[PDB]
Amino acid sequence: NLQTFELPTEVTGCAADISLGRALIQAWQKDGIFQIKTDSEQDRKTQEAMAASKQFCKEPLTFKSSCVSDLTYSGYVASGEEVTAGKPDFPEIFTVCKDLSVGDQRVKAGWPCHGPVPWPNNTYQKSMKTFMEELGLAGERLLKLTALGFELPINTFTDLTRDGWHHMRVLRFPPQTSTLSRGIGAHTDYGLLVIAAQDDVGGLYIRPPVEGEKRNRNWLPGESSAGMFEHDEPWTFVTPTPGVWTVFPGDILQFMTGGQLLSTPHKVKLNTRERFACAYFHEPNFEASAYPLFEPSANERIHYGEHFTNMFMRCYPDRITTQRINKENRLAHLEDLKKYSDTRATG
Ligand SMILES: NC(=[NH2+])NCCC[C@H](N)C(N)=O
Ligand SMILES: O=C(O)CCC(=O)C(=O)O
Ligand SMILES: [Mn+2]
Repeated sequence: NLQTFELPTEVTGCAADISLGRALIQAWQKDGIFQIKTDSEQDRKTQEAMAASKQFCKEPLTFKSSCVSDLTYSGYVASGEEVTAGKPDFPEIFTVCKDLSVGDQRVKAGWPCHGPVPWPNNTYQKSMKTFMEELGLAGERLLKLTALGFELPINTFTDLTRDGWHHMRVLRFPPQTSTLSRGIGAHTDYGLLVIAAQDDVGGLYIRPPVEGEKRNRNWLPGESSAGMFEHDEPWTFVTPTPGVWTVFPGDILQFMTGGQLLSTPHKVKLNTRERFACAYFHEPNFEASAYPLFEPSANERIHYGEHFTNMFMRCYPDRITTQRINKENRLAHLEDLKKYSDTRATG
């Protein structure tokens, strides 16, 4: 039975906010996840996104597959195209990353992963942008509350999310048609928070913290979390519930908190009906470096954009986006922009 919280519209640092932050942390530490109650506008925007997704997925595969970019990972992923732990995943996906035209300086400079979303049409665009604006407001509330719960300055995490690399996976899982029930293999997501919505069908499972269990640090190339614990209990079924979004930590929160929070492992099983879901990632700025909050003498850092880029390359080894990164050596520029950027987001 997951906890459900209603968040205040604004987080100011009053005693109630600090208390709520404590409760959110405790719920993550016990269950790995909690629910936040949605209001009528949050719910309306969620349902309109789900409807736009259903309409897009009915389009011919050739059209859907045309919604791709060799500059950004935004756009369509066919069923069986994404790889997790060396195995194909089943959903068809539309990924929405920061929507930057070729007029944006970062795109002109060839920064990896920067470019325009290949929207299927302008009504889908509007529905997703409106939904993501609402999701971002919730992400910011959550980050202020989390800082307060850890007795940190209220802006500790939001100082890293200005022009944050927020993105979303808009998913349709097919019904199970073969002996394979795997929708998406076990994995952790990459940023600060994951805020997710699902329809009535059901299929998401999450792994709570387990006392004494070692957790891989998925930001390290020798400790990928993909596939870990796939067939070992415990896995908590996330029961579809009207009027909520779920929230769990990603890799950056695990790193920054030194494991006081864990990036929640999760997986999806195919059901007897198709299943629509949306997973939103509230992320640092592409140029931000995460740091350990509770060990100021520690030298380890995560350059967020580098983590994102490495992850998407491992998800999509053969996508035109990955090919162009390799061809133009755009990972090198990612090392360069660490020291010669002009965006003023850092330094
Ligand atoms: N958040 C994503 N882009 N994908 C989530 C699934 C796991 C991913 N294929 C992996 N190997 O980490
Ligand atoms: O299908 C879901 O409910 C979550 C999917 C997910 O974890 C992802 O797309 O990263
Ligand atoms: Mn995920």
